[PDB]
Amino acid sequence: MTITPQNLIALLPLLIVGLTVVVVMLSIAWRRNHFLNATLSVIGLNAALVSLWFVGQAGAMDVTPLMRVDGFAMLYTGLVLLASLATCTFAYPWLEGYNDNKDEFYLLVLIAALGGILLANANHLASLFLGIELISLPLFGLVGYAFRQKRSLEASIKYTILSAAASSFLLFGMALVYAQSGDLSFVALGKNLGDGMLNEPLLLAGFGLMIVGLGFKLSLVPFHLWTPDVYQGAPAPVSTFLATASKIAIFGVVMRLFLYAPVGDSEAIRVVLAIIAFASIIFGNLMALSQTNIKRLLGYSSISHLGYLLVALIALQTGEMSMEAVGVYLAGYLFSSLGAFGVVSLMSSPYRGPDADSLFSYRGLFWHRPILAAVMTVMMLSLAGIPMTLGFIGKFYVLAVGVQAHLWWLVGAVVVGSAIGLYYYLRVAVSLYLHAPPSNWQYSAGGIVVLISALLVLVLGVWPQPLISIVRLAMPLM
Amino acid sequence: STEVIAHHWAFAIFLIVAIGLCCLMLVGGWFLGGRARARSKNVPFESGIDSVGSARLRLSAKFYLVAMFFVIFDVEALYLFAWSTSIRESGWVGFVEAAIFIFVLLAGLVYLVRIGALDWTPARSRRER
Amino acid sequence: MIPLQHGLILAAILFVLGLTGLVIRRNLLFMLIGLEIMINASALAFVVAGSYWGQTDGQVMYILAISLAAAEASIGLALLLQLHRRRQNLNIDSVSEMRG
Amino acid sequence: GHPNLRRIMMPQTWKGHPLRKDYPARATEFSPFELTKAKQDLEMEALTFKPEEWGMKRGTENEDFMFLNLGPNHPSAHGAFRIVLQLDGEEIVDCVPDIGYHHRGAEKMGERQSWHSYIPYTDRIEYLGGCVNEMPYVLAVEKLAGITVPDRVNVIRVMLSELFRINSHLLYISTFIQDVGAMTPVFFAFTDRQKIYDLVEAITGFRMHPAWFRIGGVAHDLPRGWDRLLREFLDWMPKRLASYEKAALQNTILKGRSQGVAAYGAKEALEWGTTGAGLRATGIDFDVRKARPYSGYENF
Amino acid sequence: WISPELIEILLTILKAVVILLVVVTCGAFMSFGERRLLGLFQNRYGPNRVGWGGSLQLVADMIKMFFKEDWIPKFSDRVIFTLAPMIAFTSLLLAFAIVPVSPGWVVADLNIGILFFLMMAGLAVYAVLFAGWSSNNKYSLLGAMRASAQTLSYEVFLGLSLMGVVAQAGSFNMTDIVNSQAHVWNVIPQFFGFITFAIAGVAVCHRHPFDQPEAEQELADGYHIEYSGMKFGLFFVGEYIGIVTISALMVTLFFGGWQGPLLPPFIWFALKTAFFMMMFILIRASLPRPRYDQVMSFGWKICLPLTLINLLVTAAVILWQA
Amino acid sequence: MEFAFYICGLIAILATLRVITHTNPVHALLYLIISLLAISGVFFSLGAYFAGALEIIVYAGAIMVLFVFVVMMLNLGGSEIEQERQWLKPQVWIGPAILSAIMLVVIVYAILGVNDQGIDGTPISAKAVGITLFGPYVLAVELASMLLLAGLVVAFHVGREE
Ligand SMILES: CCCCCCCCCCCCCCCCCC(=O)OC[C@H](COP(=O)(O)OCCN)OC(=O)CCCCCCCCCCCCCCCCC
Ligand SMILES: CCCCCCCCCCC1=C(C)C(=O)C(OC)=C(OC)C1=O
Ligand SMILES: CCCCCCCCCCCCCCCCCCCC
Ligand SMILES: CCCCCCCCCCCCCCCCCCCC
Repeated sequence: MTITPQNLIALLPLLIVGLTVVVVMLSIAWRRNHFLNATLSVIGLNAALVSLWFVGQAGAMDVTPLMRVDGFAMLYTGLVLLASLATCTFAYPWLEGYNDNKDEFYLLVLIAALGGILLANANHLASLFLGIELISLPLFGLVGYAFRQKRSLEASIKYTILSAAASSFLLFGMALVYAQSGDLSFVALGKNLGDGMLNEPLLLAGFGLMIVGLGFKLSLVPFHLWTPDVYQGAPAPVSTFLATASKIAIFGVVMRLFLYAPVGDSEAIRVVLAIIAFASIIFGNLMALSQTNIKRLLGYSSISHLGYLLVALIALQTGEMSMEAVGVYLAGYLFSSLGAFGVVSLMSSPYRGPDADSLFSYRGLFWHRPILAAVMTVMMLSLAGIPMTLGFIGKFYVLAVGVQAHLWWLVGAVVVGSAIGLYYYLRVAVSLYLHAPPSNWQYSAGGIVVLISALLVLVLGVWPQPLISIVRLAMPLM
Repeated sequence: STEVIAHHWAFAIFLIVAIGLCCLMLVGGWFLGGRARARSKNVPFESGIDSVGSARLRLSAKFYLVAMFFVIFDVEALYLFAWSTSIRESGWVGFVEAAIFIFVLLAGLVYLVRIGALDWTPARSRRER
Repeated sequence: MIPLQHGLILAAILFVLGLTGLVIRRNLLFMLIGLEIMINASALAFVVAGSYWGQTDGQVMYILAISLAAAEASIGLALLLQLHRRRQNLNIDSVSEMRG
Repeated sequence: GHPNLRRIMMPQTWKGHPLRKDYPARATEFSPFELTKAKQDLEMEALTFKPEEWGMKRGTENEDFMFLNLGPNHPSAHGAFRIVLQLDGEEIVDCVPDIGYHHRGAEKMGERQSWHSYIPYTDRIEYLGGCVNEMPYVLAVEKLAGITVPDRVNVIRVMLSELFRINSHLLYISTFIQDVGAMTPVFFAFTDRQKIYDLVEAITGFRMHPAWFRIGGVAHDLPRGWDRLLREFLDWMPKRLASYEKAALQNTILKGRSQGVAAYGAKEALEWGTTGAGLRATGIDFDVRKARPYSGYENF
Repeated sequence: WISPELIEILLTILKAVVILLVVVTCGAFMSFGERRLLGLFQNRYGPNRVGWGGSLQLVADMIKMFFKEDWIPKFSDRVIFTLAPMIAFTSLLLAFAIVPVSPGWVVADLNIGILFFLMMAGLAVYAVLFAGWSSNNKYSLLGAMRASAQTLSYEVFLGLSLMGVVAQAGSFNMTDIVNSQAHVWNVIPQFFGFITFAIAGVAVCHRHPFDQPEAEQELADGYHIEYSGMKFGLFFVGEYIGIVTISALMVTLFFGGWQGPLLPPFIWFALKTAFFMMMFILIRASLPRPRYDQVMSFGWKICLPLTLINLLVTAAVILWQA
Repeated sequence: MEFAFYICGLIAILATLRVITHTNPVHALLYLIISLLAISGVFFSLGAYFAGALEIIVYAGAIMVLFVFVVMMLNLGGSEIEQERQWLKPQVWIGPAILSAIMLVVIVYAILGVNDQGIDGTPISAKAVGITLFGPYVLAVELASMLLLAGLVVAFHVGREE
């Protein structure tokens, strides 16, 4: 099978993102202009987002031995492109706080966006590997973008060493899986077995090593300890991108890998994934109890929400409802993290020196900056799965999927973790309103983005039918 | 076949006699000729006068960025090594893809040249004035 | 006449050796050699896996693996440069400011 | 108010001041040179560069500077010159040029030798100058005595000075070309130096240290046939010079190694006492052969 | 041991040993020939007194180098110090071990070929690096750093300069390369590849003008100044077999190797290799040494894009005529 | 060829073990080059000639710049060696040694349970790898070039002096 102009049309966001990455690189080489480079990044990402329409008009196609494009890939492409656009929008005033060069940030942002597209359209072990590292490497760049800062350099070193080790683990597991199977496509990972002989120690150990690597990428326990350190160390737009786009992209490729492979029917993988989900939910919700820092609290929040997502993913083989639940909760998670980390980005922007403290001091935010406090408190209302918000719709979908396949331990863990999350989220929300002891249109653009996220959360919590409809329209190959 | 085994044996004997000749040459150099007994024999040569410190100090270098770019460009080079041996069977589609590859390489190199990378010369001379 | 199991065992041995050299060494450089050892062991396992089935896919995965190894070595070397310039010491146990 | 008042000719372990009248001049008056282990160690430690005495600031908070002794005995060091140079990587931070490894005490010899016997010592002051080194000494002595030399003496001394100037400039060009990296034209340049040496052997009787100029004239008269050798040299030179130019001095590699390297303006050439080629290259047209013409240089 | 297969294996082994002895003896004879040819280029004779024409000067130099005191410094790492001449002597010899000198006269008919040459160059850099670091000298340290920078400069584009010839032959085998030039020699279609490979191959052996590590004028002989005895002679012989290897490699990938119209094939190979050896002596004598920062700038900004453009043009020409 | 594979595996194991437990960085790099040459011998034994060729071509370039950083940073005489010696203590390495041992035991047990037919040692030329690399695996090449571009940009940004 070769490449056709129809396949060229179906690859439009990847082509647009790569071409505009080359464009912004050549613009950096031509002249160090910040506004023009960030602007070209914005039209590049928006051009990919509107070429999604032409991809949808094209149709689902198996474009490569590697790539398969359908509604699943289109939806996750749209989510990661929205996250990249928001990351640029919040990164702009923080970069006018930056004394050093500010142009490589957006270049790394759309290279990581290209990696997200590659993971979204991934239907191959090679493409999955390349997407993981094409997401990871610009995050190594962006976490240590402010290398003069202590915490940014420390988090960059930690994330680089840990993600290279996890890439080594995932590569070795992929090599063992390929040694057993002899083909690297997702659909052929366990096709030679039959009559109940789907379990074999080499394939199981290979998939366990990929489970280790991917659970590092989704902060699953016990590969979760990097998350608060990296989230606090990295800049606030970098924290936004790592919380949104990376988590959506690797969880989408994990959903793809566990749906199109025949290894999902194996009970041992399901049991160990249930154990990982239980541990992730309980540990992530418990560790954010006495946290006085917003970034580490949101890191443990990311751990707990990826545990909920894994709980939804476990019941994929029995029920035909788990995939749309995963999509709905991923959309709600994207909007929630975008709003929350956007408030962190606006209250962190501009970059007021590396040696000066970057403490948040969220207490009493309403009395001087009321709109950002309103967005932050509705964001914590959304993160706890409280009604009139999209997080409740995601939690309801996860609970219904768990009830459908009779996974009661996960349901109890969800309830307990939701109670602890209620405690610390609403403690933050009330502390927003207590008694504590700009002037540019890009800061206004970031305020518009967080206000749009808050209004979307409220509207889709009150009326969740359009989101469910557009998620069910993303109907991939059964 | 017979010729493959003959060439493998010839290559093995080539390596064996090469290392044997080198080791015998070193042994003959080491064992023939008298030694020396001098006060300042075991001093590193710094043009007749003693050193200020040692030769094992922390030497700076300006070649770090060029070293990393060398490794990256050698990996792109190995990709082109894989391409070049099968150009005829790849067809024109492979030519277009390798043209995109080399265009990304050229854009990266122009980016390196223009931003001040690959330019580590001291600001005093720089072959100016 | 070479079993695949012996090659996979060899790759696993070098993999755990690189992991041990990563964990027991607090020098950032020796961690970078450790990482290169694990990456090359995984690539070696891919090469044996491709050689067993007579496919070029293992060698393609090897090429991707060494591309990742080179890029990660360059980035880790730059981070090591920054750490040694801004702290004058290459101990990774001193990188512990963020906790709790 | 002087910043670093330290010895520059004599070593730091030296007692007495050599140019004072009570200090003896000859080494046979003093004890002979016995090199023992203790004296060798003391003089080797005295010659050791101590960076705190010049305020060198050895090392930095991040990475250490490394000190290099280029001379003495370096292929690029043209003589007994030692420079102590501080490097960060390849870049030079500061330089401490140490001289005194070539001191002969020629002024004390001027207080030791007679007027006539001091001419070989003046000749060896610059060993590529010869008669050019002889000329100011004998002219100053003729000023002291009240001697006006005839025209033929002036022409002979001008001719010998220009011959040795061509020899010195040939050696300088060959050493510059070799120091850039081209090792070929130095052999041909020394062949033209051999032609000049044949002419100078014919006239003065010696190759490189002629010791030929005298008070009020020269030692001998010109031998029968010097014009033939001068004609041969004047035919031999310009084609060889054009060959050297087209082979090395128009090379773009030599231009890259040479143009823009160690450039200074007229204020640096004036405040530092720079004369000769550097002063004329800075636009200051102060030549002694034109501004204050000596030895009948107005006739050329 | 009476079998046609075993006598064929023995004949191949004998041919490989003969090739090795001849190239080592030719490297030493061409050290002597460098002395004589530098004399010829610089309007003199050089050593012409030890025997007829100075032919026994090499034997006298060998006697002196064997009976010179082989000195290992106390401040040096002894194993690395002894190991560096071994690498310098052997890496370029194994690089030569793939060069086909005649039809039916080759040591190893590898399927990699010029890949093996790139491997041996990448292994040959460690001889200079280990000689610079091990000897524990500041001049040797600066020479090793300069050698590393020069190696960056040339090895960024050496293989890409060879990829034009690789693409034209369509294979990595040496005999396929020398058989693809049966009509036209590869210097005419690959000319930019030819000049870039000339620059990179002079930089392989660190010969002039790329003698940044062992610069006589700049660092006072550079990295091997603590090196003495037969180890320094091993450095010399290793660089001279390096020159022979690069010359024979240009003969094979740009001048048809052994292919010639009238003379026997080994005679044509010998004449072209000797012409390139003469060109090495001429390139030492003729033009001066540039600054290594400008050397690396020239190797990065000029040579590498030129090799990439030449590879693209060669691929387009090859696919046009298919 | 079987003996070559086994002896290269043994040399790689011993050299890696000497790498991970050495105090001299340059000696550790030398043992690393020995280990990578042994890995290349393993690659050349199995018929993957291109894999061993690139293992010696571009990894020797990679260990080269590691050597440049080692001489630029670490070498201070014995001061690096004693500082590394005080760091390594018996309990410190017997901590994770049992973890690596049990991990190796589990992985080996999982490996031994697979069906095998023996690697026939059929050589794979670089032409087939070129066909597959620029055929079915095109976007792997293109987005890997983008990956190398990203790594180059990050190396520029973080590695700068000022
Ligand atoms: C078997 C293998 C060997 C076979 C023997 C025959 C071939 C021998 C090949 C020898 C190659 C030598 C290459 C030397 C390259 C030197 C490059 C260099 O450093 O150039 C720098 C120099 C100054 O650069 P600049 O821009 O002024 O400085 C920037 C500072 N701000 O830049 C300049 O001065 C500008 C001019 C640069 C010229 C670069 C080299 C041109 C090509 C090589 C020379 C010709 C060789 C023979 C060609 C065929 C002749 C028939
Ligand atoms: C290369 C063989 C000799 C060629 C002819 C002489 C080359 C120029 C030598 C210049 C020089 C002089 C005069 C010189 O006096 C000197 O100091 C002792 C040097 O350093 C060793 C020199 O290099
Ligand atoms: C100056 C020539 C340098 C050559 C270096 C390589 C020589 C290797 C040894 C070759 C020996 C065999 C020569 C060919 C024999 C068969 C043909 C004979 C008639 C010409
Ligand atoms: C100052 C900080 C130092 C941190 C050193 C960390 C060393 C960790 C060593 C872990 C060893 C584990 C051995 C196996 C334990 C049992 C199996 C896992 C738990 C069930």
